[PDB]
Amino acid sequence: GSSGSSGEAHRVLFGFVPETKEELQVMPGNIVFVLKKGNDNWATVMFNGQKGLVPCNYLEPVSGPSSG
Repeated sequence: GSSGSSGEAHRVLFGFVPETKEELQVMPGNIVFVLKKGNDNWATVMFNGQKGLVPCNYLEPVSGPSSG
């Protein structure tokens, strides 16, 4: 258990390959906490205390049991 862990968990889906200094290089099927969502096809996430941009189109919402 480490610091952070704040945001909406989303499961990355195969498709785009975010390989750059800005975009956080994540793995397929990993959990990432989404901080915000812009209108430029680039959403901000967090992983191991690292921020990076990623495609929102290639992501899925991983909510929990507590809803509604």
